[PDB]
Amino acid sequence: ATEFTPSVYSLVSKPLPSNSRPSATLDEQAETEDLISQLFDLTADPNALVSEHGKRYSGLRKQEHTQFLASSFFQLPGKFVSLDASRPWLVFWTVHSLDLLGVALDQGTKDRVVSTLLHFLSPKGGFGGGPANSQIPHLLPTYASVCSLAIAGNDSSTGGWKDLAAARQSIYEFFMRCKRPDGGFVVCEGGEVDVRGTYCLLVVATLLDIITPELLHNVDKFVSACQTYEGGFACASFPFPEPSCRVSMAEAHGGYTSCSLNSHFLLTSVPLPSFPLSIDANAALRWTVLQQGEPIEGGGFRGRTNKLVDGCYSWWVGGGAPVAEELVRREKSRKVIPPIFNRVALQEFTLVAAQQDPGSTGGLRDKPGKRPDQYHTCNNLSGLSIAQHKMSHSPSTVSSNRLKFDASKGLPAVKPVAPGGGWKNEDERQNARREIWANALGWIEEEGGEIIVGGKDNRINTTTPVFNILGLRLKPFINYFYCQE
Amino acid sequence: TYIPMSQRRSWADVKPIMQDDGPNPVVPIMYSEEYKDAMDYFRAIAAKEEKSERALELTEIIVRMNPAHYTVWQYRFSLLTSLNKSLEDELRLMNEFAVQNLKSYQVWHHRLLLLDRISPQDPVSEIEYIHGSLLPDPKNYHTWAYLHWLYSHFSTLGRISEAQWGSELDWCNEMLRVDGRNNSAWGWRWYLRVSRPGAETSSRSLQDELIYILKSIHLIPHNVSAWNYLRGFLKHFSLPLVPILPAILPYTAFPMPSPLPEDTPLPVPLALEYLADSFIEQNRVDDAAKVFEKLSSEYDQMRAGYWEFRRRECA
Ligand SMILES: Cn1cncc1[C@@](N)(c1ccc(Cl)cc1)c1ccc2c(c1)c(-c1cccc(Cl)c1)cc(=O)n2C
Ligand SMILES: CC(C)=CCC/C(C)=C/CC/C(C)=C/CONC(=O)CP(=O)(O)O
Ligand SMILES: O=S(=O)(O)C[C@H](O)CNC1CCCCC1
Ligand SMILES: O=S(=O)(O)C[C@H](O)CNC1CCCCC1
Ligand SMILES: O=S(=O)(O)C[C@H](O)CNC1CCCCC1
Ligand SMILES: [Zn+2]
Repeated sequence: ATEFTPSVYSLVSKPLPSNSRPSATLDEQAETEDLISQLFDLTADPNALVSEHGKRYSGLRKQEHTQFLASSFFQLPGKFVSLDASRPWLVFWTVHSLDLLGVALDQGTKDRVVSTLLHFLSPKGGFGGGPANSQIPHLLPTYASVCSLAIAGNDSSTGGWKDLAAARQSIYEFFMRCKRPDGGFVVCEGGEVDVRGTYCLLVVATLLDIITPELLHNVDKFVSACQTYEGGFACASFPFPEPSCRVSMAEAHGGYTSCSLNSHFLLTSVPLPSFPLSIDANAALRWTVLQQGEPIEGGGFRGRTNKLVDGCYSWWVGGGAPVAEELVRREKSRKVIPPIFNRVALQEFTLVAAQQDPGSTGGLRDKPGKRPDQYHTCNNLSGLSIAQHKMSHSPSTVSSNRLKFDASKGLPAVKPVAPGGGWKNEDERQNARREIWANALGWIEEEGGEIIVGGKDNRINTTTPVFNILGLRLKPFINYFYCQE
Repeated sequence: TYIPMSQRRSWADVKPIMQDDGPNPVVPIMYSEEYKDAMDYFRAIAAKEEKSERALELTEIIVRMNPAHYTVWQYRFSLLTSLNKSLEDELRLMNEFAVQNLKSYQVWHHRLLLLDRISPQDPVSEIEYIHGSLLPDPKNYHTWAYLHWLYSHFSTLGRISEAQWGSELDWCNEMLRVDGRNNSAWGWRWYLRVSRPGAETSSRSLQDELIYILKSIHLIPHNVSAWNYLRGFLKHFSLPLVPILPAILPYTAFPMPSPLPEDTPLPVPLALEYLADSFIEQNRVDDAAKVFEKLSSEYDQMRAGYWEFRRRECA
């Protein structure tokens, strides 16, 4: 299992060399190396049987993390006003982390989650960062609310899924209002264009059966032009005057690379001709693995070249690895196995460096020296899950899915904005529904692929790449909207 | 003490609207009296779609308390355009925001909208503003993306002169001199020299660029930014790796390496990567496999699995 995933404790820790050229980047790096390596030195090797006397025990402190998320759950201090336009994210970070940690909400609490989120839904379409009487709809809280409804909701009259189903046409119309001719989307009325919006929209459109040709036109081209010379993806591409050329607008970054890989992956399910425009999968895989930090910085991921490692990149970068790997696999097959990143070291970074010091607030954090928060709790745990569980997109699972799909069952077709904006006919629409549903349910945990650093009490549940909700949430949720139950 | 808005003569005609969370909401935030009051009145203002000076003042009050409130920013920009307000004054206000540490993405996006609508014949002063804001915060991701947008937008309008492009490269060169490990400035160099539509591509252009890249590597051999740029450059222009190999070979053991600078332990893993890829270019797959094996087992063990994957690709 671990021949090609050495423990940080088994490797020589050495600083990034200076080449006798000091700089601000190197000063910060050296300082961070010192901080992380010193915490590792104070902590017992999680892999040891002779769990060392005098040293900190690295076991995942699930109960502390649960208490951290609870206290944020039902009343937040005044300082949280900075996240008043991100309340659905607060919900998602909480409920998804609780799922990963194996902690159940009672039905009464789940009902409060559903009711809260329904008050964020506008009749005209989409969820905003707070109540519909206070905030306009936005692609990001639309993803966060939809996913949280998958986690906390159900098919009953008070379960929220029914309301989402009734909202399909309006959500679709919101997505079309966000659409730009070059294939990008604004995140909200008057808002920024970026690939996070594309990602959030494509996840929701996939889950709710509201994908159309007009919704997707140029969307692949926008995403593909986000890829930088480094192999990762920037937040956006700029269309020069449909466009004569498209150019990436910033650095390859973990967050935008995750969004671009996932968006591109979602598009590969869609049966349009010559669609989606290809990305350079080999380069994206290379960029991904290159972001894993050295032993001295604990084997955590950084978000961009020559910046610092940070626990949230365990999800953004580590969670993009199975996607990049699958795209590389497909490319190789179209011309014509060891782990692709250090799954052990990433777990060690999480357990040793990313957890709040014991006997305090709980929660997980960017790095030592930083306060934990809900966002870093969710993303550290999501990345931990990807490292513990070998995730594959399985062609034979997708084939089984196609075989069991019932195209005669479904919710009403979306009415396109433009007369010819829908699928050509029912054969094509149903084929599209089948492919999109079958591929969404194609991710599997490989048998015998589990690596739980530190022993089985550290095991968390399996998140799904691309979506980032548990497979046990994803399946009944997408089955509800496709009437496949 | 605070004066509630229900007691202000200027707001007497307005009936505030309460936040509608429903009963017993999750993730409720404890709000200051001031923020709750401002939002109760904003709800009323926005519901009736009032475009007025008092509404404009109210949006400033709110975004000063919560700079990330995208809804209130959207309403603010609607107000600026409806009232035909001075957009230059608004930019000055955004300048004042930065001085008062009121930064957020929404502030920068608001600047972008203002620049787009003002549509100045020459955007030099905003370029200089961006430069000044990067000096103390040199890797700010969204500031760099804004700089890319500004140049891209104004260049499609034909408003960036050759002198302007020239001074921009000079500024970029200085940023990389100050910190050669600044990947954001390397990304900007790529736009300036390679990706932008107006970039020159000639034999001398490629030559000059290669010289700059190799010199950068020789100055800081372990600098991942410079290696990735080298690899991106050769790939983009379909240039073979082999003819440059003499400049790289010393790191595996046109500008050539220095005695190497102190604190330069060998081998440099990305120099080995370059060597392996050059063997592959030559169809020498066994020799490439041998290098990948060494990267995997000895020289870059964090990526043992990846280098093993590359090794297996060869055999
Ligand atoms: C770049 N980064 C790396 N780690 C954290 C950050 C970030 N600068 C950030 C900003 C925007 C987005 Cl879309 C994602 C991440 C950051 C840092 C700290 C943060 C939050 C975000 C966020 C946050 C807030 C809203 C959305 C998202 Cl995705 C994240 C919440 C929070 O409580 N804290 C402490
Ligand atoms: C809603 C979603 C999916 C958002 C994407 C998540 C991320 C990581 C977005 C990127 C946000 C970003 C680039 C913030 C800028 O802050 N970055 C830094 O301060 C430097 P670093 O890249 O090293 O964190
Ligand atoms: O989140 S965890 O770290 O697993 C849980 C905390 O350590 C709780 N420890 C208790 C202290 C008193 C004796 C019973 C155990
Ligand atoms: O019919 S819908 O438009 O979906 C429902 C309401 O009108 C939403 N309008 C809010 C008013 C206050 C500011 C945020 C928007
Ligand atoms: O299942 S196994 O991996 O063999 C071993 C257990 O999970 C070990 N977990 C510890 C039990 C004692 C308290 C600290 C955690
Ligand atoms: Zn982070």
